[PDB]
Amino acid sequence: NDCVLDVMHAIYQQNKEHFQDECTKLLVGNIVITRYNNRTYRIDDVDWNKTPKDSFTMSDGKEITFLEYYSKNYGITVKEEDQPLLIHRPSERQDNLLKGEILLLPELSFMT
Amino acid sequence: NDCVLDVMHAIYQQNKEHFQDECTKLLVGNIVITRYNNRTYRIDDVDWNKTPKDSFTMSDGKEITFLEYYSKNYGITVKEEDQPLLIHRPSERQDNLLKGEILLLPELSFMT
Repeated sequence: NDCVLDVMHAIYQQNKEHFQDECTKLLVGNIVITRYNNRTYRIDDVDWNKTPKDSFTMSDGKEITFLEYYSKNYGITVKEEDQPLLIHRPSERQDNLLKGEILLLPELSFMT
Repeated sequence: NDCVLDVMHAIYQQNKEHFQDECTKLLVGNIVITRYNNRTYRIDDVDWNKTPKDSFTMSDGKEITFLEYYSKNYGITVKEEDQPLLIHRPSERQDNLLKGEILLLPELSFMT
């Protein structure tokens, strides 16, 4: 009775979740080094909904894509424009938002 | 020592294979009905490398995308342009290529 594509979408969705939950389990906790900046950071999560194509707001509100950010700042051309972002959450970020989240590219990050 | 994106690609690849091998197991063997043509066919495989955006060659060699095919022939607008194709292989196709493979869209196919 059902549409093949709908059946396929449901199987896809279960497998996507498995993959994302497998990556996070494996990566969350580790520290990475930037080849250009040689600075270290802990991986606290993965933003599966963000990509280097996306923009972030600077201090005065100016928007820049991560592609434009890495090219203008380091002379780095990001090859994989569809990769997710690695999140590093700071230790004094809210009260009852006091600090923003740090965002690294898997392409420029090295395990250890 | 490794790049996070490379590690992620390897996990992605294992999960993609699992998904594709799960879909094929579930679908191969079943017969589907086209809402526009009301004709039936057995699913013999799934072409994961083809999409409705892709083209097929007609008898005299004229190329047409499946998008243009369904719109010009049935007045059907294909909504999901990234879906794979369902394969139906015929029973007198080669000797020692005598017949081509049949190709259906999951979006226009109904299980039974």
